[PDB]
Amino acid sequence: SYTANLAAFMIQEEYVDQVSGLSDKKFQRPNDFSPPFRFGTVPNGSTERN
Amino acid sequence: EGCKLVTIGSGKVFASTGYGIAIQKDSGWKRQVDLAILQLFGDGEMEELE
Amino acid sequence: MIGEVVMKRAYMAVGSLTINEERSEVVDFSVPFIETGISVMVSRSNGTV
Amino acid sequence: MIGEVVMKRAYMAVGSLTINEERSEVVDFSVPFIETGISVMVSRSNGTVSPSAFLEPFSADVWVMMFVMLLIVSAVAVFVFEYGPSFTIGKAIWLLWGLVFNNSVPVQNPKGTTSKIMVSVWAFFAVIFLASYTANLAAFMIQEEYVDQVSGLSDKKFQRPNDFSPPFRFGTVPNGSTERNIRNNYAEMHAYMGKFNQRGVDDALLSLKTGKLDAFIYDAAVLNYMAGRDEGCKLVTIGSGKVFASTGYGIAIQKDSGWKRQVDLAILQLFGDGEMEELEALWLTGICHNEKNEVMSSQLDIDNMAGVFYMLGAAMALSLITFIC
Amino acid sequence: IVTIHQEPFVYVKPTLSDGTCKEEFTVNGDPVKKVICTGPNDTSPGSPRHTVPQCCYGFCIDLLIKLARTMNFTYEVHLVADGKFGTQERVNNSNKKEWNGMMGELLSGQADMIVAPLTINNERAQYIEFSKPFKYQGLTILVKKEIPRSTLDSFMQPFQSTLWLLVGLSVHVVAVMLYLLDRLSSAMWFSWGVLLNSGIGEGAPRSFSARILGMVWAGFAMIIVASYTANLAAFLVLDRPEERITGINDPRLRNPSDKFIYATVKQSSVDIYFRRQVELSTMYRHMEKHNYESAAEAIQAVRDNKLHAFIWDSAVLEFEASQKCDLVTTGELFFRSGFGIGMRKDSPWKQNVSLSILKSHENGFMEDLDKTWVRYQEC
Amino acid sequence: TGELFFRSGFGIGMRKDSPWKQNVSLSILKSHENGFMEDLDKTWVRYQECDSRSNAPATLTFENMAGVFMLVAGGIVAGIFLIFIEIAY
Ligand SMILES: O=C(O)[C@H]1CN(CCCP(=O)(O)O)CCN1
Ligand SMILES: O=C(O)[C@H]1CN(CCCP(=O)(O)O)CCN1
Ligand SMILES: *[C@@H]1O[C@H](CO)[C@@H](O)[C@H](O)[C@H]1NC(C)=O
Repeated sequence: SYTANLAAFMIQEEYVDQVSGLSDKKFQRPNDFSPPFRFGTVPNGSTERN
Repeated sequence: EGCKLVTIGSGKVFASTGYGIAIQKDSGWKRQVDLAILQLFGDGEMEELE
Repeated sequence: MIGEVVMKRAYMAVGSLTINEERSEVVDFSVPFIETGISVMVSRSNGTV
Repeated sequence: MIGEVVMKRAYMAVGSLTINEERSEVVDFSVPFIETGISVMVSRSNGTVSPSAFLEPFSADVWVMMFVMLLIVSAVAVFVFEYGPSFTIGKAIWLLWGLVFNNSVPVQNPKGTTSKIMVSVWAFFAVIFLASYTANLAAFMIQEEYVDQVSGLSDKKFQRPNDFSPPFRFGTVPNGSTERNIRNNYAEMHAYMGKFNQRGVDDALLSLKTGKLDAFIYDAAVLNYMAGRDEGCKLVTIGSGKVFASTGYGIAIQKDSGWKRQVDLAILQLFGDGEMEELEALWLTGICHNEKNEVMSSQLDIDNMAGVFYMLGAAMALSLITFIC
Repeated sequence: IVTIHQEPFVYVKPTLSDGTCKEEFTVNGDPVKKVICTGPNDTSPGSPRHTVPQCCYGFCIDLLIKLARTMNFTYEVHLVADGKFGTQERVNNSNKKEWNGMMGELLSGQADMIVAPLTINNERAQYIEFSKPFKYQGLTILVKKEIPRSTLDSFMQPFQSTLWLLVGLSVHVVAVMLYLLDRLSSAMWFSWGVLLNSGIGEGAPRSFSARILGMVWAGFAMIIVASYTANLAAFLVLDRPEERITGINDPRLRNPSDKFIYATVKQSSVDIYFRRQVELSTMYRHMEKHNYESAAEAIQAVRDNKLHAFIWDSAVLEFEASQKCDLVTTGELFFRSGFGIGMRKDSPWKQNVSLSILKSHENGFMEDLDKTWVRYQEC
Repeated sequence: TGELFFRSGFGIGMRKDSPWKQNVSLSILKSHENGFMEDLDKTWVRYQECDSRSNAPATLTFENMAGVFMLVAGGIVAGIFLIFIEIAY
């Protein structure tokens, strides 16, 4: 029974980080965690100005 | 290619806006045009187009 | 397209036109048929630990 | 409808009207917009595991190869040990065989340091082999359903049902076009079907579900419509490719009418555009039509484990024969 | 201003003895703006239709305060009488269809503006004027998640009783045959130890006619154990809970049956949308006999194993499902729309209100509001 | 693979104003009714030489698990030298 249940539990799927978006600590305080978050955009546009 | 990318949900969007149709500053056509667009949202044609 | 509409050379501009506080003092927009904004795109993670 | 059209009280008839050799000399039919005929509906099955499935994980090359490898390892271990009952060639084989099969039976350990390494390596190989066999057997246990379909009014199950397992007991509603066609085409089948007459179509499904009937012969369109809306998707038709006396539903028009060509052209245009598929998607398709066979793995019975018992009996007989000799 | 009761957007609470809202502060340590809105009790007026004031607050109240500050004008918030959003229906009197709820109140002149989660649709867009959407959302379905239980019977499930009896007979048969071929309890002990892998006994079948039988018995026991383990693993893997609706196009929703019950709020935008559809007549007919009079009541009914699915706005269902831990929103958003401010035609506020909404969206005021009153995902 | 789409049928083509359309159609209908078409189908297009069903899971072949044998062979080749050195010392 233990082996069968362990084999059943071995099936795994993918997950999404589920970031709030421009309002979580990942973007506001990148230095708290690994500072090099490496997130950017395209300059000279409405998004950069906003 | 490979479906390795993903985007956050529509709920977590900053500075939400939309795509519209530009019309003259003073014109009655707009008063009808808007209604027409709303009609497309009732019959469900927007979902099929998307 | 905004300039063409303003210059009286056209009556409507159909396309991927964004609505904003500015650009609304010269033309009148209709009800948006599609929503947009600022979004973040990221890759996927296996997450099998 | 045919009388109304012939009597001039109407110009066209729209509905589920069939086309046949008769009924055409008095009315002109257009191109059919839906197929039909004489089909057979039977209950679905599930299926079990094959008796030999216990040998599926490994190919024969594997078993014989492992046998020869075990023999070679035993011989090498005996030779190494050669350099009271210290060890024997016949005991090393027994020890290795016990080790391979989960190491349950008692064995006698060797009396040599060199042989201990070989024993450990063999034990590691045996554990890996057992794990692989168990994993493969677990994977093989995923069994899907199978549709035990028939050719349709052309196989021995319908022509000669008395020369096999209990008869299929195929039945159809009497006093109809299907019964007349069966009588005119196959007299023997019509005579044999007289013991399974069904009153109505609604009770035919209940009879098939309970087990009193095994096959219902009727119009293809009605059978497909009924099967689509089954409460459990336990009933499946035979298929559109195998239908007897195929025909179609048409529109009755007045003889020598000028609208026939236009009507046929419009129907063909509708077929070409793709409107027929859309219409059938919402008007004819049932709850479950585009569905595969559910796995629904079941337990094991005597039939499932027949191979292992047969092998055990054969081994016992071989042992008895060797003892007699 | 006429407002309705919506938990995510409009919180309504009783006032204190002195007639003032109790002081409250947010997590960041700032006061929560509150206003006094005069409306009836939570239940229907009926006999005790007294309109006891009950001050209200929320995201909509903050938006109204911001709008009032931006353009100089005073407000007087009050709740609706019938407690509905608004729809067009006939009356028992002569056939003169009229609006009801907030839409009817606005049309009749009892109110000058509407500040609440009012969807924008063509039906009510021909009589009043809507501003730019201050919140884009859609329509979603909320259900109750089922606990992941295991429907496993006793350990005897993989093997039927007949197989167990046959194995028991076989072990004894092999033991007796081995004992006879030797020329006993030793054979039985050896067979039991081999089968159960217990390591009991010292049976030594030296006879050449018994070693083959012992090896065959060991192989048979190993095969039986492996088959049992594989069958148990396969059964456990294929034991999963029934799939959810997963969208509105689920065949179960298409065909309505007494087994599954789903409804919505009476006289709302969802009802109009479902009635206007031509291909959803069956769903509308089924839901006509199960619709609820409020969103909170429907949420409670679905929570207490009474309603199977609740169709409502995504903005509200997501918030509700993020603080309950037992409700989940299933499917993809359909009938995308937005929330706007309704006003009477030819009013000197439409352009300014729309410009203020656009400015708030661009600057970031709206975002803040969503963070303060929404985005509480903890499940 | 898939489900049939664009359902149609095979027919006999003729030029317009040809005195064979009605008779040909009647003959086709009679053949359908009397089972001649069924006999033709069973005579020409009727074969089940190799059927198909849900394929069973793949089986482990020699090349799929040829590592354990190599490992045991290496173990034995090392053990021969080990025993030789042990006997020599
Ligand atoms: O503004 C518009 O009219 C168009 C242009 N947009 C491109 C925005 C590019 P960026 O984010 O500013 O760098 C796409 C649709 N709206
Ligand atoms: O052509 C028609 O009139 C209808 C009637 N059909 C019923 C046939 C009854 P049976 O096969 O003779 O027992 C169904 C559709 N066609
Ligand atoms: C067609 O059949 C009719 C009898 O139904 C016959 O008189 C006629 O000659 C046939 N036509 C031809 C071209 O043979």
